[PDB]
This record gives sequence, C-alpha cells and structure tokens, in this order.
Amino acid sequence: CGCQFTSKLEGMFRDMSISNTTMDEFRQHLQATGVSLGGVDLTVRVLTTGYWPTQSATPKCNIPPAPRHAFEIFRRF
Amino acid sequence: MAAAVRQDLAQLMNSSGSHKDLAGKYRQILEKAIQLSGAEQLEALKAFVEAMVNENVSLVISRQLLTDFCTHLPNLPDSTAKEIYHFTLEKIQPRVISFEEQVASIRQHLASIYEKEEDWRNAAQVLVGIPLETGQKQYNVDYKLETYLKIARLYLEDDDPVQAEAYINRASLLQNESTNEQLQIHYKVCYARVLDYRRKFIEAAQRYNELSYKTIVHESERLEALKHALHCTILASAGQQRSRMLATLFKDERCQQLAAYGILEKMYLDR
Amino acid sequence: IQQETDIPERELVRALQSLACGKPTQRVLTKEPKSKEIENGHIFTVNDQFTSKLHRVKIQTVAAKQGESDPERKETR
Amino acid sequence: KRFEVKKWNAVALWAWDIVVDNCAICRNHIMDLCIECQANQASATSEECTVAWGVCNHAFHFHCISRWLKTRQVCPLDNREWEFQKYGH
Ligand SMILES: [Zn+2]
Ligand SMILES: [Zn+2]
Ligand SMILES: [Zn+2]
Repeated sequence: CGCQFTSKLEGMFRDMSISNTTMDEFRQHLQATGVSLGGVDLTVRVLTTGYWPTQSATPKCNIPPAPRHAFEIFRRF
Repeated sequence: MAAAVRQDLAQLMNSSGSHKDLAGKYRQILEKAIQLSGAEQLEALKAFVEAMVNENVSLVISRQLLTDFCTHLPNLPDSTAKEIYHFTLEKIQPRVISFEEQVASIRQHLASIYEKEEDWRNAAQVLVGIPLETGQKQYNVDYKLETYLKIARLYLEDDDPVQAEAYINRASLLQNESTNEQLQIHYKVCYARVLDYRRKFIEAAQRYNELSYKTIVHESERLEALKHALHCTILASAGQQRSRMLATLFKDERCQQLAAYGILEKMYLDR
Repeated sequence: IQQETDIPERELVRALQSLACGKPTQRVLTKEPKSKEIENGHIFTVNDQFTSKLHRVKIQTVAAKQGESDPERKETR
Repeated sequence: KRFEVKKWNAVALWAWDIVVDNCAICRNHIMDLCIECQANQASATSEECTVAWGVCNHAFHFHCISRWLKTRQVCPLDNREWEFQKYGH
C-alpha cells in the first residue's frame, strides 16, 4: 500500500515504542525514590488515541489506595 | 471538646452496621461539632473532614456528609471556616475522581467569598481549579458556561486577561451548546467587555450595539451597554468600520440622552 | 459493590460473573445463593481450592473466543 | 490484610493540547474572523468562515489553512499531513 491505512499501522507502532521508552524512563525514576509514594512493582504502558480504535467507553471506576499512589506518581511524573 | 468529637469519629469508623444508622450517627456528630465555636469548632470540623476522606468510611457517608457539611458552612461567618476550605480542598485528592460535586461547590463558595473581600486575584485561581473538562460528572452546559463566565469576569476586574482570553474561549467553545437566553445575554455582555479591554474597541462596540437593541436587558443596562458602545466607537481606530458604526450610533434616540451625544455628533458630522 | 464504588453499567456483571458464574472447580469467589442469574442480596465468600495449587494462578475467563461477532461486524462495515 | 496488590500494568492514554487563544496563520484569534475577512458583515451570509480541526488536533481558520494548503500541505505546527476532522468548533 501507499499513504493509506498502513499509516494507521504506523501510529500503532509508535505507541509501542513510546510505551517501552517510558517503561525504562519510569524505571530510572522509581530507582531515584526519595518522594515515591506508591513505590511498588509497576509496568505502565503509554499509547496514543489517534490510531488505537475505540476499545470501550473507558470507564472511571475507583482504584485501590496503593495503586492510586502508584498512578499518582506516574501522572505527576 | 474537639478531641471527644475526634474520638467518637474514630470509634464510629470501626463500627459495623447499616448505612442509614451510620449516616445518622455521623450527622448527629456533625451537628454537635457545628454547635461548637472558636478553635474547638474548627478542630472538630477538621477531624470531620479527615474522617470523611478516610479510606474505610463509605463513599455514601463520605459524599453526603461532606455535602451536608458544605450546607451548614455558609452560615458560619467570613472567618476561620476558610482556612478549612483550603484544608478541605487540599484533602480531596484520593476520592477527587470518585466525587467532584463537593469540590465544585466548595470552590464556587470560596470564589464568591473571595469576591466579597474585593479579591478577584485569588477568587480566579480557586475557580480555575474546577475540572470542567472531566465530563464524567457532566456539568450541564449552563454550569460550565456559568463557571467559565465567572472566571473571565473575575479576571477582567483584576486585569490579567491573558488567561481570560483562553477562558472567554472555553466559555465560547461550549457556548453554542447551552440554552439559557439570560446566560447567553450575560455571556455576550462579558464577551463584549473582554473585547473592550484588550484592543477590540471596534468589535466591542459592534457587540454592544447588537446587545443594545434587546428586550430582556434592563433599560438602564441597555443604555449602559449603548454608552459602552459609544465610548468604544470613539476610542476605536479611525477607519471605514468605525465610520459606519458612528453612522449607526447616530440613529438611537437614547444615544441623544447620553452626555457623549455631542461628542459623536461633532465626530460623525466631520468636525 | 454498586453503591460505594461508582461502578459502570452491565459490564460490571460480566466482570463480576467472571469469578462466580460459570466457574470450574477453581472458584476464588463463592456465594451462598447458588444460581445462574444474578441477584441483589447475595453474599460473597472465598474458597481455598487446593486443586488450584498454581502459585501464580490466573483466572482467564476473558478472551474465551475471539471471533468478531456480528454486532461489531455490521457497525464496522 | 488477606489480598495485597503486588504488580500493576495499567495503560496510560494521552492527547495533545491546542492552546485555543490564537491560531498561528493570521494571529487574530481562534474566532472573531481572519485577515482575509476583517469585519463580520459585507457579504458574509452568516459568516461563511469557521474553525477547522485537523487529525493532529490543531485549530485554525478555514480560509487561513485554505491559503496555506494551496502552496504547502504540511501543517506548519507538526509534520502531520493535516487531515480534515472537523468544521466549526
Ligand atoms: Zn486565525
Ligand atoms: Zn473569514
Ligand atoms: Zn495541526
């Protein structure tokens, strides 16, 4: 193909690249510690909405407190 | 007696029973704390806020008792109840995603209360803290319009409207979704005020002139809006657009009633 | 779990039934009112299930059959 | 406790910002007309000049990008090809 849905597949691949780069980058920052609230085992992935289709309604349910601190670190970081 | 209230809250947290009985007991404890005064009332309410945000306490108990807490607070005067407003706003962060109605209510109360003490600086910053973008609590288009309008008006009275430009925008972005005509009129007045402030005197005069020929706007406000149109037209850049507005403003008989009637009369008649 | 959770719609039941309804002899979430349909006032318990001695035991109730059913097939068409 | 969480593999999604306060092609505002139109009236017919949104989530006037798209086609804020995803705001 040319400049078509293969481009949609291009963005799909970029997200995997960003997920692992942020994975090791977050590994370095959880190594620094000092102000880490939820300092437990995390493997967080980063994707983009431009190429992944609608998975679901993306609900907004609650999160357990220990994961909440873990999620708060990454979102702040 | 704030320590006794805190001890009762701690004991009630570990108690097991029906939701209605626990909610009633917490409400009674809250009423007893409200009946206090001075630092004792402040610390008792602080422990009440800390208990509600606590993980173990039911969200139903958390959301409603905080709501019922926020209902009794406007009765307490413009005093020590505002350091706890910053305290309560700071505390809500684990359940800030679970509920944000109380956060919006506190910020709305705090913004108006800061507005009372001639403080458009801090009232703006507090009201910006409202996460209107979230959408899971779908703030009715009027409510988002009302909040964004209030931020712009607060910034206009403080004159740092680099952000109020971005705030009259997000008011405008959801503006073409709302229903309330009076809110729309209140928006267009504020939007015309924003145009008048920045450089858009010619555009504000156009907006003021459009708002001048309305009916629900008070006759005094209609005269004031037209007076704003006349002043903006005189102050705008002298050109083809401004000349046409001067011709348009030479038609209103309530322009004649104004003191600047002579000013544009010499103006448009080429003096 | 519906009043103190801010839980989404029926998708909750599919997640909830993954531990109780349609379960083999590896149940990690048992209930007293044994029935197929879901009730309101039913209590949840836990079972040891020594048969599932698997240390990192997983409950893979999801992805039972990736088959692209018709309702998504028609809408994407 | 009886059950404790050890590992978590949540996926974080993100979206770009737009800074809707002024477009970059004409520098007037996101709304309130463009350099090719100036005033509201004078043969506008309900102002046939709205805001256009691209796939990259940037926003400009419809006419401004139209003059941009005739010469170049590369969305001067990124290197996306600037698809057409919306009309108006
Ligand atoms: Zn522009
Ligand atoms: Zn235009
Ligand atoms: Zn762009």
